[PDB]
Amino acid sequence: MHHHHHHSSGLVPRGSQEIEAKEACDWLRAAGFPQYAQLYEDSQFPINIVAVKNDHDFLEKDLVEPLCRRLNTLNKCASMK
Repeated sequence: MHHHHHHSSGLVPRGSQEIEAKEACDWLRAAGFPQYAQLYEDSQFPINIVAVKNDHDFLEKDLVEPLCRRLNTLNKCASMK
């Protein structure tokens, strides 16, 4: 394994954040946790995410990961700048 071995990944958030936002909240309900989204409308989205994914979200680990994506996504768009 030569030193020329790695896996980089760019980042393009600022853009689809719009469609991602509406989905993020509309996804939490489809994922099985409509309790979270309910916060979006309240704007209480930005908060200790990590402590949240643990707080309630405990069903399926594959459902915990994406949960950090939407929350982390809206948590930014929920700032209304």
